This record gives sequence, C-alpha cells and structure tokens, in this order.
Amino acid sequence: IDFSKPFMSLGISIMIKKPQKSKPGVFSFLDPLAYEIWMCIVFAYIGVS
Amino acid sequence: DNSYSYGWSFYFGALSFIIAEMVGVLAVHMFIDRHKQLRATA
Repeated sequence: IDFSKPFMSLGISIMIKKPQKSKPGVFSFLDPLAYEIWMCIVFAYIGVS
Repeated sequence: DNSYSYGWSFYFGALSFIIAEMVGVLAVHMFIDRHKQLRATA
C-alpha cells in the first residue's frame, strides 16, 4: 500500500501500573511473627505464670 | 502439609486452656487457705 508522509510521531514504549502506595497497616509491628506465635506467646505466658 | 482460618472448636480449646489455668490457681489458693486455717488453730 502507499503512505503519506507521517502526520504523527511515535515509538514503541513500555506501560506499567505506575505505583502501589502500600500505606502500611496500623498494627503492622506484629508482622515478623505469625498470628499463631503471638497467640502462643500469650498462652505460654499464662502457663509460666 | 491458602486462607486457612480457625473456627470455634479451636477457640473453645483455647478458651478451655484459660479456664483450666484459672481453676488451677483457684484450687492452689484453696489448698493454701486450708493449710493456713490449720496453722491458725496451732
């Protein structure tokens, strides 16, 4: 087919999901240990006492 | 051996533990009191 001279310029480019705010949770200090350990520290503290 | 969650049979066995330890304290507190009554009469 035939083409005119170009009417708009472009190049191939990459689209990503710009960002991901990830505001941390209020009670996030307890992430390192799973919920089981925490409940089991309260149970292993009542027993020791 | 996921979104595994715990039900009321787990929390009954957890609540049972708490009630058992508290009755244990209470039973020791009665044993102490029985013996203190003996020492008092002495």
